[PDB]
Amino acid sequence: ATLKDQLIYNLLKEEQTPQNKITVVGVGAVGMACAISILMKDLADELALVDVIEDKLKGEMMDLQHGSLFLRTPKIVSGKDYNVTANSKLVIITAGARQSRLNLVQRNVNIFKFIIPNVVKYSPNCKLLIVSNPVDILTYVAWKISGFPKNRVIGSGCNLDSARFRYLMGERLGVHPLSCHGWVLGEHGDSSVPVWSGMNVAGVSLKTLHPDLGTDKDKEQWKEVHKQVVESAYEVIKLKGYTSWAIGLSVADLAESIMKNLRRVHPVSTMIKGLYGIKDDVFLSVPCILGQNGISDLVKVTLTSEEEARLKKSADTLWGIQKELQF
Amino acid sequence: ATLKDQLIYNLLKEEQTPQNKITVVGVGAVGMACAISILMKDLADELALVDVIEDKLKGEMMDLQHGSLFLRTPKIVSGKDYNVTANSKLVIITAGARQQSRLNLVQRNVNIFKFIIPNVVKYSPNCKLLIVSNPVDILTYVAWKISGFPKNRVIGSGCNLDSARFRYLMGERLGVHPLSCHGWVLGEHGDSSVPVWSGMNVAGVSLKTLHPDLGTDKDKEQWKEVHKQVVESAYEVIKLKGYTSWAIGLSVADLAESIMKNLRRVHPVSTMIKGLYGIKDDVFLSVPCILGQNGISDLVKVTLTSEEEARLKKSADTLWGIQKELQF
Amino acid sequence: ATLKDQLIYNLLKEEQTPQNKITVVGVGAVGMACAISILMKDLADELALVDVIEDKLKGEMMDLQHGSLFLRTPKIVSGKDYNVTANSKLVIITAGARLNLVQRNVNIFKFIIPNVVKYSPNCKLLIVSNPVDILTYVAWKISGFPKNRVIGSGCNLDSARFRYLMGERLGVHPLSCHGWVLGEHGDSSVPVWSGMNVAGVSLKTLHPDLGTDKDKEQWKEVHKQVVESAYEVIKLKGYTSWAIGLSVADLAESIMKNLRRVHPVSTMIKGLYGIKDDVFLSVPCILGQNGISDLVKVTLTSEEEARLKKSADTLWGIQKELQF
Amino acid sequence: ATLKDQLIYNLLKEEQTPQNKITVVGVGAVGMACAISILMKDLADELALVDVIEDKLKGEMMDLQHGSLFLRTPKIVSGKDYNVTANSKLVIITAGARQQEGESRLNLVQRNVNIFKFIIPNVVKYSPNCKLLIVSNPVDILTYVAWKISGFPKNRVIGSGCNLDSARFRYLMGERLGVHPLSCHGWVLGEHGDSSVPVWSGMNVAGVSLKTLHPDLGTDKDKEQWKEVHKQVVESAYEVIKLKGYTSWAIGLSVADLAESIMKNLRRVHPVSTMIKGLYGIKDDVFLSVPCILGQNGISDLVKVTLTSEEEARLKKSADTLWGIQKELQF
Ligand SMILES: NC(=O)C1=CN([C@@H]2O[C@H](COP(=O)(O)OP(=O)(O)OC[C@H]3O[C@@H](n4cnc5c(N)ncnc54)[C@H](O)[C@@H]3O)[C@@H](O)[C@H]2O)C=CC1
Ligand SMILES: NC(=O)C1=CN([C@@H]2O[C@H](COP(=O)(O)OP(=O)(O)OC[C@H]3O[C@@H](n4cnc5c(N)ncnc54)[C@H](O)[C@@H]3O)[C@@H](O)[C@H]2O)C=CC1
Ligand SMILES: NC(=O)C1=CN([C@@H]2O[C@H](COP(=O)(O)OP(=O)(O)OC[C@H]3O[C@@H](n4cnc5c(N)ncnc54)[C@H](O)[C@@H]3O)[C@@H](O)[C@H]2O)C=CC1
Ligand SMILES: NC(=O)C1=CN([C@@H]2O[C@H](COP(=O)(O)OP(=O)(O)OC[C@H]3O[C@@H](n4cnc5c(N)ncnc54)[C@H](O)[C@@H]3O)[C@@H](O)[C@H]2O)C=CC1
Ligand SMILES: O=C1O[C@]2(CCc3ccccc32)CC(O)=C1Sc1ccccc1Cl
Repeated sequence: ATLKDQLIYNLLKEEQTPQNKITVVGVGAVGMACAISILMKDLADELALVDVIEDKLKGEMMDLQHGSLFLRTPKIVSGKDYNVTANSKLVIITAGARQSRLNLVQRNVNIFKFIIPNVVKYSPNCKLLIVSNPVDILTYVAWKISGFPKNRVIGSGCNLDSARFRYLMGERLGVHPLSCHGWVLGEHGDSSVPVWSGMNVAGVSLKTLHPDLGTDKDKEQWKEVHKQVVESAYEVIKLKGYTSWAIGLSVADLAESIMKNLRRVHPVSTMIKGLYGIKDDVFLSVPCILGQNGISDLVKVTLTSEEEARLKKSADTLWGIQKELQF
Repeated sequence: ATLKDQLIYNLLKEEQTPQNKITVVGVGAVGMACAISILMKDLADELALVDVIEDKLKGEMMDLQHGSLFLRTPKIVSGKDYNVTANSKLVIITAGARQQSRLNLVQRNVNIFKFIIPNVVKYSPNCKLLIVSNPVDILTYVAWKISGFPKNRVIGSGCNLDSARFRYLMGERLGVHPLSCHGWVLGEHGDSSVPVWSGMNVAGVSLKTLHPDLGTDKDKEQWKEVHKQVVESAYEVIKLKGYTSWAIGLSVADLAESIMKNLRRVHPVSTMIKGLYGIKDDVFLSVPCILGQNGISDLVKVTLTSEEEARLKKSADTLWGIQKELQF
Repeated sequence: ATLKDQLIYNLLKEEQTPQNKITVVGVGAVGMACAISILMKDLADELALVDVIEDKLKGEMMDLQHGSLFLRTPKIVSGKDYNVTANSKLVIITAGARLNLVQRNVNIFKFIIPNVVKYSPNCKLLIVSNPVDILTYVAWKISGFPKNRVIGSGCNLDSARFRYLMGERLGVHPLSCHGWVLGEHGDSSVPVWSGMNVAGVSLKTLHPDLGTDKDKEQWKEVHKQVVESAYEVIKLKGYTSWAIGLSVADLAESIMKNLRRVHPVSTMIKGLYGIKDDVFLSVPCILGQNGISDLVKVTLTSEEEARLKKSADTLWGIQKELQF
Repeated sequence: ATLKDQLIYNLLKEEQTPQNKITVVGVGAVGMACAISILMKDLADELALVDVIEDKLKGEMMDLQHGSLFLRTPKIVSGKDYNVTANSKLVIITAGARQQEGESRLNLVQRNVNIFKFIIPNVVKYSPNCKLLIVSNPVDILTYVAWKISGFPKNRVIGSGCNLDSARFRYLMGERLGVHPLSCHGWVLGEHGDSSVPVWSGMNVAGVSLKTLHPDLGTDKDKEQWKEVHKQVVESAYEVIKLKGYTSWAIGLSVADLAESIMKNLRRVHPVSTMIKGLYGIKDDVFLSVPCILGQNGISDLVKVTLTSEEEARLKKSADTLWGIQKELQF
């Protein structure tokens, strides 16, 4: 017999559906950062990568595979064909077209019209995590095309924005970001909302201590912290050409909550119809409880009139683009 | 009174000297893969990054800082000046020209090291140096020569990755996790490495004993191709994606783990091998080394076949021929 | 509207089942060591504890629950009733007393195993209770499970102790010290000298007296120290707990994560080494999501084979008289 | 030539002083749960255990050591002699006196002082720059005692205080709200035990204040009786004691979380016991739990929580009581 048969006696060839599988779609900088972070946090028992550039895809797969001795994810697969993604619990979408606003979103619609039905065909029960920008519109697109219930379509939304905010808050106060609490909500990008009323260390509200916090009268101009959050991508892109590591870590944190059913609260993009006077089918970031069935619950943050008006404006602008899209 | 001062009462401002600081020199694809892997393994209380391309260096630093909420490394710094590297326990050198002859690669990397190593030694006189830049066996010798450090504190990444690839391919053939598939690739990193067939085993069961033709031309199952693929796999990845990063980053982070936590695990890394295998020259090659907080404290003396010994000797001869002409 | 409703808008409520549930049966020193080790390795989304002492059981559950902020296991439950164990992927049996011992632990298993099978029909069973090789056989017979899903902790800890002791002698971390103790867990275990190595260098080839009474360094006494270790620890602190907990958690990891790592655990060895009886002994097994999918056929000396066969004859002698 | 020397060539015979060493004093149920948790979190390159019962001590060491293959802490040592503790970064004290029934509270504390008169000077002799983490009860008073005996600056003397109390509170809150305790924020401060103070104003999920949504929160007229959450926090230990005989696992995990912040210099905020003179009208040398920034120098900073009048009066009454006991102690 073979050396394998001389060395190993088989009790059963009988294999099983992979039980904790993750797919990442897109193997650019963002997708590969998501992949390595997922691998180093031992979240999946099988990882699949899909992209349309076949050589790059195979090379990235192989490079990860060659690290297998130092990982605990025993199977890594890839291919242009979505059959490699079958029975994924979670599918992370990072592919898309990069930038006209309506035309750009329509180009990503046409891309998602190929990707999403493929994903659904092979993992009809998966959760979808949309990272591709503009994430709030593209989470809607994914939801529309998939037919999935709202709970199973999640946008990375303001998760990273909020992490950057807490990083920056930590530097100002000299405290680890883990102990600096603060939420950036709404539309990911220039119109996101820093919720001053919820910023705290050890349950001590900064706004109560410093009533002018986040206003034009603030002697310390904490508004600049939010400006830095919305500028951060630009600044990093100007310096290294793209952003990758921070988004990969933040996405892995979201995957952890879903795959381990933790029901931690994260600021991610979900369908907000019914809240803040919004009546259109639009997705925006609010704090959501994340777990095994995706977004089961959301936190009803108390917002001021101005903060609600900002979320409503974003919603109006997003709906205006969305009604003009062709599915 | 500022918000910070209303919120927080300071007890003292004293000291602040990093206890488990790691520096990565060179923030190319390799250096950054090393950095992310080290960060996600919680090996350091401070990570410093150094490079000559200041915009890229700053951008990478910022990108890592922006993920601090998800990490347990509270301080990440960078700069072109080596003062950012002060008091490092471990300095990882992943700086150099990225290749694509091998002699011209030596030429330029020796010049870069002539600048880098004195600066590293100035600010971290007590560090361990881990050399990844290629050709790693030569550049490990070079870093040793320049630094003046004792042998134990100058470590080349050597065949650690070659071995990890071998174990992955073995595990694929056998349907066993690479952790349970043992085998060692030693000697000169890359094209001339040597697989030690006699040590290949699962659960202490020697494959060579079961299958006497293993590694020879008579082998009907062509296990020699597994080592051949360790070489061919690498060039294949370069053809497909243009470089390799993740596997080398993970391998380097494993070495950093053994050193930082003083584990005294055995790794095939590149060390000063004068006194073994008839080798009488100051050559660095990979053998199994015990790694801990003093770097390479001991090495294992592997019994090699005549053929295996002759391949290590030929490498040592070649390397010394190159090294003996170097001008410091 | 309650405070909860004021704070949280529900999208949907239907209850889900755990994806990675582990049950630990018996909350003595061993059970709880396994449970804390399993919790700190983030292997489970639900942990179930079962025992017959209701006060102690509730107390241990609560004590773990109070640490939840520091863990990644969102639900910990306990109960005398096996309904709390339903849908388990892995069930670890540590219940029983620390001829006489076997019979007492068999009667316990006549109650435990059917209840386990009833609520988690597709689980892997990991038997830790002693004598582990016999009670693994008992679990298999009673359960009706195929043999890949009935696993004894076996010599996994014996081999871990051996590698610790080898590592102390050589000044090398046990991770890089390789050596296997096989066969019957306890007094009659077999140290496989031919497989002992560092970096693939055979100690036996380097030191031909290795394992014999002629050995001036008395490496044979390293195996004796393994056999006597539990006795020495039990003498000092009254029981052993931590090492077994950590070794059980390592097995759990390989199973839950489908790693296909090789571990020396107790499996049906009929058909190997001339053994004809339905006896379980430790050999290196590939462990994954179907339990033991494969085993490594270690090449043993004629002496080593005779030892395994003698253990098999002795175990069957006990097993044949057992009343199910 | 020994087998070892035939197999291994030695470049240098070692040995560095330990670099990330932790000592646990007391190998009872609490000390050992601290030890296992510290080991499974890879916080130390060397762990020392010290206690006076030599047999039990040796047995616990050997049992841990037999799990070495599964750990990443290469040196585990123990001894009755404190020379095994030399050069520890962090020394965790869990040793103490068991209460006798009917005993005055002063009397119990004094018996613990008598134990600390042996332990603390031994700790200081062999690790004079360490951080001391006091776990032994009553923790707030015994942290004061360790401070006085050691002569250490206050930043290096830390009581485990209300770290566990707050974690229980967040566990209970999370069960009520259907949210992981990591995302349920709330602080129990002051004196560990029956007189702790639940700071209702800081209780929140995602920055949304429960007190602002539900003004009755924590009061007697609250129809959801949220004050019972804090009642369960204060009675948790008693109920676990009654049920299983003692508590261990929760305190082990909480101490390991404190050790992580100190050893990795994280500057995370924890409610631990610190010398609080000069706050809340407290004018005595007493230790109470407030949110503290923990790192490699121990407590570098504290958070100044805005308290209500009744909250402030509760801390002051604790300080007065603690002080009244402390000024009677014989050092
Ligand atoms: N919402 C958020 O928080 C953030 C989102 N992103 C998103 O992640 C995306 C990825 O950016 P990078 O990785 O830097 O780009 P990149 O240029 O490094 O790589 C993107 C990859 O996507 C692939 N791709 C394009 N269309 C595809 C299709 N139909 N199917 C499969 N693969 C396809 C390309 O072949 C390319 O390799 C960005 O376009 C952005 O939209 C990035 C950062 C933050
Ligand atoms: N031995 C091994 O297993 C492996 C070795 N390598 C080696 O690592 C090195 C880097 O590879 P890549 O990251 O792809 O190269 P890269 O071109 O992607 O980046 C290398 C970095 O070195 C920097 N650098 C140049 N001179 C410097 C100086 N004086 N100080 C500090 N930084 C300086 C460059 O600015 C650049 O950012 C190469 O020598 C490569 O052969 C790479 C993979 C595996
Ligand atoms: N195979 C191995 O490597 C090792 C095995 N062990 C074995 O583990 C077993 C338990 O050891 P310890 O935890 O120290 O004993 P212990 O007495 O501390 O705990 C045993 C528990 O089993 C419970 N129990 C009894 N009947 C039960 C039933 N019908 N259902 C559920 N629970 C029941 C008891 O109430 C008790 O809580 C013993 O057989 C011991 O020999 C111990 C160490 C290593
Ligand atoms: N602050 C907190 O949250 C908690 C504190 N604790 C405290 O931890 C301590 C230990 O509790 P357990 O481990 O359950 O009690 P235990 O009695 O089981 O263990 C305490 C150990 O202290 C030792 N000891 C006594 N005098 C000593 C000396 N001079 N040197 C060294 N060791 C000495 C004993 O030999 C014993 O092994 C108690 O004092 C208790 O008050 C316990 C639970 C929670
Ligand atoms: O896999 C690798 O990537 C290498 C090959 C050349 C190159 C260029 C950019 C980044 C990385 C790499 C460096 C290396 O040494 C290795 S390892 C190797 C190389 C050649 C033959 C065998 C091996 Cl194991």
